Amino acid sequence: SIENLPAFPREKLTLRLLLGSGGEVYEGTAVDILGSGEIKVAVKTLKKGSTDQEKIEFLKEAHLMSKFNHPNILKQLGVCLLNEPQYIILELMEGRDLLTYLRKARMATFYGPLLTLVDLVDLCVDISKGCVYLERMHFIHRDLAARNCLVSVKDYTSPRIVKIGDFLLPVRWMAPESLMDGIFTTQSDVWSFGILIWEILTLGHQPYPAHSNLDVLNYVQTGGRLEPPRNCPDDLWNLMTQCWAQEPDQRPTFHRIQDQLQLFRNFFLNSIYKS
Amino acid sequence: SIENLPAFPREKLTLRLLLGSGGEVYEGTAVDILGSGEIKVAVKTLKKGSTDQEKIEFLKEAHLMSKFNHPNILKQLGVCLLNEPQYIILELMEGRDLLTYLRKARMATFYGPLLTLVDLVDLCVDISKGCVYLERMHFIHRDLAARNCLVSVKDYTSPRIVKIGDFLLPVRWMAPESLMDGIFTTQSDVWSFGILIWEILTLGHQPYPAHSNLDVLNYVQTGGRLEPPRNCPDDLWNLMTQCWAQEPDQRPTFHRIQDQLQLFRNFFLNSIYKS
Ligand SMILES: CCn1ncc2c1-c1cnc(N)c(c1)O[C@H](C)c1cc(F)ccc1-c1nn(C)nc1C2
Ligand SMILES: CCn1ncc2c1-c1cnc(N)c(c1)O[C@H](C)c1cc(F)ccc1-c1nn(C)nc1C2
Repeated sequence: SIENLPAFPREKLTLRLLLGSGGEVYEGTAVDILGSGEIKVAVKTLKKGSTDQEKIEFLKEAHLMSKFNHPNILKQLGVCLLNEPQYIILELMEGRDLLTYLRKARMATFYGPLLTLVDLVDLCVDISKGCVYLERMHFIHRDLAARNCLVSVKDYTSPRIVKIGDFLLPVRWMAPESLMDGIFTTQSDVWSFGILIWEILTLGHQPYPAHSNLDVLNYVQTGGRLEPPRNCPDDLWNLMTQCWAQEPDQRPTFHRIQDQLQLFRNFFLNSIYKS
Repeated sequence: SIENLPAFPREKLTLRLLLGSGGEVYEGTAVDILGSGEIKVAVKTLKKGSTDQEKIEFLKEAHLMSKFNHPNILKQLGVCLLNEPQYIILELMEGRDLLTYLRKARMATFYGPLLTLVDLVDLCVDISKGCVYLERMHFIHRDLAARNCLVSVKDYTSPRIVKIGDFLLPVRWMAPESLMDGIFTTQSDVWSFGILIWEILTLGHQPYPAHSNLDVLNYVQTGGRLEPPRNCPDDLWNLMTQCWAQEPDQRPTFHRIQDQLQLFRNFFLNSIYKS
């Protein structure tokens, strides 16, 4: 099994909008990636004259995304690796990163958020499925957070899907074992997924708002956890709580996480119609 | 121009669920109404041995709905008029009446409503279009209220459309001219449409909650109007306010009502993305 990245003619690609740094990241268009015609894409670059190691890391990303193939995992459409800068062509997620999407939903009107409980639960289900896939592909993400997911649509009415991307100490997302001992397992991923669904349920609040970065470890290692989101469904709080069991093997599996979420959703939908 | 109602073989129709009285109203299935196969329908009946006049009114309804043809006006799929009871076959609106749909959205979770401002504005746009059509067809509805509209879907995530149906003193929906003088114009319809969009924006609250039916006329004729909904967008309050101008010709047209609504929506959507 010799791996092969999907090559795409550079001539057909046109950069249009700079998004930021991460090389840099651009929005652009690309011809017949998928008859297809002119379709919009995100382009991750590799800065000219970067370290020899930096070029290897960039190619590691590319390989990972070639292997992955799942609705809730970001698709890599092509690569342009013959010239500098190197291009990784990603499907454009018009909703931007999940953290932004959540915040724009909250701070759009005081009349109320543009995302509802059902919308939010569907976001959690999407990621959980993604996490289940990655687990089955023996992959530990080691940076599960809203900032590292993307949303398909800019608006808040159209059907949407979330996908995991991104293949600094994020102390607020890190399991106690990770901080103290540098341990990173699927179970420590479950800790982070816990924090993520808290992010979703609070529409993109900062975890541990009352604590500096230096105070987070202190607070956690005395059994201090996040405060429940406003009106957070009990069933979802019990899931989050168990994601942050101090003992790693006391945390649920991603299969079970997806079970809980779908079951909760089923229950909630039924309660609507029965009223 | 001789009118013709759409006849549908009675044998193919099967009643399944009673919905209530209004004859009575049923949910059921009907074969090849639209290859189509077995599709679900609502059935309005005419009670056996009812007044000769009652049978004429029933047929008046049928004729009206045959003429009307618009996305935001309820479709009549067929009639079974050869036997008793008489059947008017309506397209099934799984969301039920708008008033119910609104209430189930509010009282589903204290976490927050399952309908957002954008969802609600789209409901107003739908009706306004319907009202514009009926006006162009020289029709005065004379009972515009949430109870008389229907929603396409039961859930609160799937794309939805509202439609006008229903072709007792509803004092809370009635213009001052109507109550005092028995006047009913398109402009008095605009009054009611005002009250309707208040119903939508309050998720199905009762107008004038502090007033008995006997007190409503009193309160209105001294210039007393509804209190603004919580956090109601200013632009929408100004529209509602003008719908309830004491002088009938000081009220806006349905064309203008649709203008305001779409413009407001455009503005609001832009403000989202620009943030
Ligand atoms: C609508 C355009 N857009 N606008 C903002 C962003 C994207 C955006 C949309 N589709 C992508 N495939 C995309 C970004 O890819 C990058 C590499 C990305 C991935 C990720 F998981 C998390 C954040 C980013 C990111 N990096 N910057 C600098 N910005 C963004 C979000
Ligand atoms: C999901 C089933 N369903 N459940 C409730 C209702 C409908 C329903 C759905 N689709 C229809 N075409 C339908 C009712 O027609 C009737 C005549 C109707 C029209 C209307 F404008 C306002 C209320 C009603 C009504 N009359 N009852 C007694 N109930 C309802 C609402």
